[PDB]
Amino acid sequence: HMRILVIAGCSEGFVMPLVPLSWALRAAGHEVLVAASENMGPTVTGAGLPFAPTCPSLDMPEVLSWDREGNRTTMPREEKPLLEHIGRGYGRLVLRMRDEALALAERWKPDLVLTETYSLTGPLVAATLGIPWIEQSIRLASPELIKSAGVGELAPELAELGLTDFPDPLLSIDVCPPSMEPGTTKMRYVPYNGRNDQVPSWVFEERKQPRLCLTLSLLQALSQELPKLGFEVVVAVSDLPEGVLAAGQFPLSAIMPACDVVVHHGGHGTTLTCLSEGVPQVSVPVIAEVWDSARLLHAAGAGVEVPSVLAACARIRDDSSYVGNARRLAAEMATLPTPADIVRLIEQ
Amino acid sequence: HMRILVIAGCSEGFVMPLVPLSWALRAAGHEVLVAASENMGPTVTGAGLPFAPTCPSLDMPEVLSWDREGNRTTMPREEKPLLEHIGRGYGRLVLRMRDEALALAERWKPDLVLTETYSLTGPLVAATLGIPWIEQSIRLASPELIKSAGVGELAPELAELGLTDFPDPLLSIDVCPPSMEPGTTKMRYVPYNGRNDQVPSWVFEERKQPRLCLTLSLLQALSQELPKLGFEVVVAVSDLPEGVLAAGQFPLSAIMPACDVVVHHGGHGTTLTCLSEGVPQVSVPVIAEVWDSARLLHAAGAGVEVPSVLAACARIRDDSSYVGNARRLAAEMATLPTPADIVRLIEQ
Repeated sequence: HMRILVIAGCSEGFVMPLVPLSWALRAAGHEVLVAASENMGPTVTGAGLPFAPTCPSLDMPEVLSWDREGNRTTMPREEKPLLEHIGRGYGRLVLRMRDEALALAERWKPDLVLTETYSLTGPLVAATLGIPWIEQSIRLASPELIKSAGVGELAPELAELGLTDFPDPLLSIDVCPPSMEPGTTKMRYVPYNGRNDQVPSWVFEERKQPRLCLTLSLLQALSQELPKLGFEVVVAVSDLPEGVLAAGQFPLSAIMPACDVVVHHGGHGTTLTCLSEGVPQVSVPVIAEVWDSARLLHAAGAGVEVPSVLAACARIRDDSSYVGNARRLAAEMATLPTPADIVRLIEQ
Repeated sequence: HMRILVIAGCSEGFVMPLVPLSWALRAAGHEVLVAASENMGPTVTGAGLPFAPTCPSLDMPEVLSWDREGNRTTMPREEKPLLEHIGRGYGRLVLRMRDEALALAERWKPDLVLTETYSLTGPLVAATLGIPWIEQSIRLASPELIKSAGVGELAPELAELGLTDFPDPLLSIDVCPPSMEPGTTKMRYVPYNGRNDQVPSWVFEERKQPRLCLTLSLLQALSQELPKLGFEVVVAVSDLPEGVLAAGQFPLSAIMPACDVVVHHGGHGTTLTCLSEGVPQVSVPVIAEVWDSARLLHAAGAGVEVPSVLAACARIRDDSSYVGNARRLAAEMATLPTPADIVRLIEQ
C-alpha cells in the first residue's frame, strides 16, 4: 500500500498521458492524488481521478513569454536556442506551482511522486521532502536540451536544498518503440484521449471506403478538399461538406480502428495513439518540442511529416508501405511492458 | 491482449463498482468497452471509460413494477418472496438490454464479458456468443435467491440457446472480508464513488473534533440534531445549520479519512467504502437487497444497523470497539488480492 502524488502540467496533452499509469497504481490498491493547475481539474476528474489544484488557471504561453525578471521574451528561430527557451519556460512553470504543491505534499504525505519529464515541480517537491520520484516520458522523443535548460533555470531553488541537480528518479520510463530510436525502462503506451463518449455508430459498422480522420479555413479547407482524393472524412474536434461523415469530438482512441489515415497537428498523444493503433499518419507539426517525434516518425516510414498535405495523403493512400510500417510499430509497442507491469516494478 | 465487454446496470451504484476492475484491465493493455443504459453514459465516461448504450434511459422501479405480461406488481412484505420479486425484476431488465447488447457484441467481438452478479445481460450475451464471462460481486452479501429468481424469469430466453441455466463464470469474484461471512475468488474492494472533484481544504487540514459524514426534513433534520452530540457534520450529497461544516457532493472516498463516523442509507458502495477505510458506520437501510449487508455489518461490531439514529452515533462516539472493529476489517480487506492481481488471474 502506497501514497502517490501525481504532479502534472497545465495543458491536457501533458495531463492525460499520465492517466493510465495513475489508474494502474490505483488498480494495484495504491492511493493516488493528481495535482495540477486549477484549469486541469475537469480533465483529471473526467478521467475518474482525484484532483487538487497547485496554482490558478494557466496556459504555457503565459509563462513562456516572460522571464524571471518580468521581461518579455521572444522565440529563437534556430532550433537549439529555441529548445533552451522552451526549457526555461517549463522551469518557470515550477515557480507558479511549487508553493501549493509542496504544502499539499506536507499535508498529504506521499511516499512517491509520479510526474512527466518536463513537469519539474515533481522532482523538486520530492527532493524537498526526501522521497523517491518516478519519471514518465509522454513523447516519442524528449530533447535533453529542454530538461537541462529547465534544471538550469531552477538553479536558485535547488541551492536552497543544497543541490545543483535533481536527485535521480527511482524509475525513468520511456514509450518510444526500440526500433525507432538510457537508464530507462520501456513501457507500452496505453492511449487516453477521452472526456465524454459514445463510440458512434459507424465505428462499429462497416467501412465501404478509405477513411481519414483530421483532428479562411485550414480545418474547413482540408475538410472539403480531402474527400476528393477518395477519402470519407471524419473530423474529431471540439469546434457539412459532402465527403465528411461526422462532426464533433470523438473518443479518438476508440474511433481509431475505424480509419486508414490520420492527418493531425503533430501532438505527442495523437502521434503515440496512431502508432499504437497501427494507423499511418500525416503530421503537420506546429509546436517545436514535437519536431523530434515527427522526424522519428517520418524516418520509420509510418507516416509523412509536412513541415502539400493532400500530396501526403494520396501518397499514403497508394503506398501500402505506410500501413505496413505503422502496424509493425504498433505490434512492436504491444510487446512492451504494460502500465500494470511497471507498477510491479515500482513497488519493488 | 484481450477485448472485454463490461455489461453494467441502469443505476450508478451498479456501474461505479465495476470501474476499478475495468481500469485494471485497461492498465494491463486490454481493450475495454462499458455497455449500459443510456442514462449511465455520463457516469461511465466520467470514470474515464469508453461507453456504449444498450437501451434508452431507465430506472429499476420502471422494470420492477411491471411483469412480463404487462401486469402491475407489488412488494411482498415477507423477506423471502420479496427477494424473488427483486430477482425477477433484474431478469426483466435483461429483456430491455439484450438486443442492443448482443448486436454490439457481434460487431465489437469481445473475448470476454465482465459483469455484476445481478446484471444477467452479461451471462446471456456470453452464452449466446460462446465466450467466457466474469462475475463480480458489488455487495457484502448477495442472496442466491435474487440470482436464482432472475435466472428463472429468463427461462424462455435460455431455451432459445438450448440451456436451462447460464454457463459458469470463468471467475466469480467476492469482496466480503473472510472473517465476516463458494467457488469464488476474494478481491480487495477499491472504492470508486467519484464524479467531479477537488479534495476540499479541510480534508487535508486538522480535525479539532469528532467529525461525522451524512451522505419535513430527515437530511435537514439529522443535519441540525447531530452536531448536538458533539459532532462537526459534513453532508456529502448533491441537493447552513450551525454544526455542519460543508454542503455539496464530495469525493466520498477522498473525504473518508477526514472523519470518525458515517451515517448513511445502507448502500452497497458506501458500506464497502467505509469498511475499506476503517470508519464505523450508522446504516439506516432502505432497499431490501442491502438488508443482508447491514446485518453482517452489525454482527461484526463495525457499525450500527438502524432498521434512534442519534442513539447509534452517540453509542459509537463513546464505544471505541466500533472504530477498532472497522479498522480490523479494513486491515483484513487490505490483505486481499487487488484488482490488478485479479487481472493476472483472468489472463491465465
